[PDB]
Amino acid sequence: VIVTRSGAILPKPVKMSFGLLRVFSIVIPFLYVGTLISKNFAALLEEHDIF
Amino acid sequence: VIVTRSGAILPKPVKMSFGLLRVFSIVIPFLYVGTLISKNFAALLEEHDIF
Amino acid sequence: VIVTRSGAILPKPVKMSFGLLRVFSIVIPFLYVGTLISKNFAALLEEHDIF
Amino acid sequence: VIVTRSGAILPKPVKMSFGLLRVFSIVIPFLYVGTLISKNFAALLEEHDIFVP
Amino acid sequence: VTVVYQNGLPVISVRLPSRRERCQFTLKPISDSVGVFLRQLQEEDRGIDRVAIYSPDGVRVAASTGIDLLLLDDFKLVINDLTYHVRPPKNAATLNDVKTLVQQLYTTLCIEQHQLNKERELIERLEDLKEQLAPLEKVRIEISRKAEKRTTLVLWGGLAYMATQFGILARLTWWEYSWDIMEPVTYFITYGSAMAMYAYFVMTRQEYVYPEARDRQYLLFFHKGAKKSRFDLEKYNQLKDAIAQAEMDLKRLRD
Amino acid sequence: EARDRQYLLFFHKGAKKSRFDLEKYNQLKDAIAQAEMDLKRLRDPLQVHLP
Amino acid sequence: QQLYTTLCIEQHQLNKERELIERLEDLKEQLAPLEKVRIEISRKAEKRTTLVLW
Amino acid sequence: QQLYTTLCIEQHQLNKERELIERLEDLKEQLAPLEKVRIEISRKAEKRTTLVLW
Amino acid sequence: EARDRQYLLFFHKGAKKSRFDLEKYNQLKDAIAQAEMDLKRLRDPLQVHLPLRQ
Amino acid sequence: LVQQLYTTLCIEQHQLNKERELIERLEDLKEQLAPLEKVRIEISRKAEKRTTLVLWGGLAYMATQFGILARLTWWEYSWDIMEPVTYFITYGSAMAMYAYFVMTRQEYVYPEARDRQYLLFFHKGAKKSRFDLEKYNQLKDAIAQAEMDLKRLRDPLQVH
Repeated sequence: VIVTRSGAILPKPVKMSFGLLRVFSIVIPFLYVGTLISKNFAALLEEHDIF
Repeated sequence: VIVTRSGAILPKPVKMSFGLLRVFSIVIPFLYVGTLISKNFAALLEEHDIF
Repeated sequence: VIVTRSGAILPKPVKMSFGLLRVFSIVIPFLYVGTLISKNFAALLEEHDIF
Repeated sequence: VIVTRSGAILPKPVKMSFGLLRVFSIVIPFLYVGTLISKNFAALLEEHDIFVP
Repeated sequence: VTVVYQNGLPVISVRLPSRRERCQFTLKPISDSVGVFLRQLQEEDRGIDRVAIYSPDGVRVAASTGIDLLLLDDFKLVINDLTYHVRPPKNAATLNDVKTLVQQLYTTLCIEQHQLNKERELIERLEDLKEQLAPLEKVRIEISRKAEKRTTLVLWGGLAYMATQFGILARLTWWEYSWDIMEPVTYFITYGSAMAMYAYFVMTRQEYVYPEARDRQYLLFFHKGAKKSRFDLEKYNQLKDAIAQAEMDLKRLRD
Repeated sequence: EARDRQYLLFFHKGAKKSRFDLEKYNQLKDAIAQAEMDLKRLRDPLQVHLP
Repeated sequence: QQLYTTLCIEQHQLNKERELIERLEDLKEQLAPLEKVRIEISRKAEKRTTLVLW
Repeated sequence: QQLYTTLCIEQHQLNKERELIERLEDLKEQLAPLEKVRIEISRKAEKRTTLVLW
Repeated sequence: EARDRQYLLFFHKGAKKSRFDLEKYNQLKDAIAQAEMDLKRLRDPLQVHLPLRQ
Repeated sequence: LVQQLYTTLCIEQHQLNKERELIERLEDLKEQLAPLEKVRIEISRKAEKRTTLVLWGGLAYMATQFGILARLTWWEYSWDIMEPVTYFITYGSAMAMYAYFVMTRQEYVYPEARDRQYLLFFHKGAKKSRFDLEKYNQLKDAIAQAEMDLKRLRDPLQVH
């Protein structure tokens, strides 16, 4: 769908500002909190459990 | 897709009545029988079969 | 999408006549080919050359 | 959507100049870099201490 | 020489005397005329002696006739000596056209009142069908529900399956068996679906997508459900066309 | 799609909250794109309605 | 032709059209209040759906 | 009005018809230079974007 | 789809770099089709003498 | 006057004659179509057999590739021997299922693939029979449009 029916060229697609950065600000600081709440969980499960 | 071509706003999309429970109370009791069907099966195999 | 925009109910869509038994009769034999060609290839593989 | 609504037949679709024997010779070179930059990189962790096997 | 108005504009590549220059001549259909066209011609070379255009009868065409009117027919373009017979590729008011006009008048006298009759007739034909349809619609409501339930209790019966599998592969992976002797047979499952899912597409030519594959089973559950109960379907929807066909017209008659 | 079916559910909820009648705006917006279309249909540069 | 100008039709046609404009300009007025409160929500209720999206 | 609308239209059409058929032509002609400098941008951006697709 | 959105970016970044106008090109290309479609409307009252659709 | 003008000019006779001409011209368009119709509607059948085969032929592959990796995995090798292949085959598919998008330029989806195939088995599969598709599509446009005028004419609201 490059060009509309009239043959006109569609407008510039709207990229998001700081795209790669606006997303790293939430995946990166959450990979780590997704990291620790596992480690802190293993040491919460280290006790009487199934290993 | 969210607004009609005339510019109007689409109607309130439907949510079934407490359907979250309707599915939640239909996965578990059949998640639980999947256990049971296997257990009795996991015993039938020692009557005439593997491991 | 069960109804036309007019209100007519769509015609009874086509169920391929015994197509259920068509696939049921092609997924079996070509599988048995894949069956017999599985063993009898690696056999003719490990004998003449490497495992 | 083989035919248009009028009843005519849609035109012939356009393949790209024997593309099969063109793509098939762009994957393999960039596939051979795979079996190259893998072996090379694996041995590159031997001389260092990050990964022993 | 040549003539091509297929790209939207006539182009006339012509061979000039004492020249291999088969030079192109693009030119608008109406906004240009043989005058400035020939001006455009005689300026770029010296084929000047006869910058002329003879109608097939040798009649020299006007110096300002319409380009389109020229190429509307054969003629004999000519240069200082030689001619290029061109066969180009393919409005007066008449008594026949005037009758149409008298009609458009007459219909403009009648349509004033004729609509008020059609409207006060359409409503009734609409109204007559509405009552003609009400009993049909009543049963249609129920059989659809008899199909609605029959299918909306397949979706759960489709879901609870996905539980009783995820419930039968827990016990066979953690409680009883390994995960090294299970991982295979739980891969063929994923490859059983991703092939049976496909084989369904061969069976109906309707790609397996949850919305569609629900309805394509809803209809089957309706017709089979309706065809059994002897409730007509053709005549019902037949009315549903007219009761909409008769509707759109009255909507179209808000003038 | 699934974003939108959520989006509207945020809308009609919030529309109820800020209390402003949605159907009115919905209704009113219809006539605009209809009355206007009627005008664009009246200034039709092929018919003769406005000299 | 006489009937067309004996009673200034094109004066009435242009009136009819002008009556249409004001009606459009009557609704487009009533929209301006409802627009803001909807531009507000359709921002707020959108500011949530971009959060949950994240 | 609707009556006179008939007498004037059939002439008004042809007048309008043989008018559009040139301003269309006028535009389409005015386009011919402007599209080439465009049709290269495509065959440039296309080549630049049929690269990444590989 | 994702190809075309990428194409568009390469296009505008290619055009805006080449300084070639686009805001007129499409507007031109609009004026053609809009005018062109009207020719298709006049086909009914002229060649067929059937009332004009709108 | 116009009413006197109406009757005195046999207008209704002309009005009928107007439509009567059109409906006749439609029949002509129908007549030119009937000969070249059957050759296409056959070529469709032939180009349909060849494309309802690929569908089946496509399935047989996805039913023997499972048949191969069945015996290899379970009782000719170990699952831990076959597995690092049967991930590649998966990724092998999701590579071709992208290669197809590079060649064709439309996303590989079973219907649209079957469409483009039956289409391609037609054009190639028709030129060999040489039935001049260019006549068909062009003519089918007119007969559609030409007919659509008759409806536009016989409209029950417009007095004709």
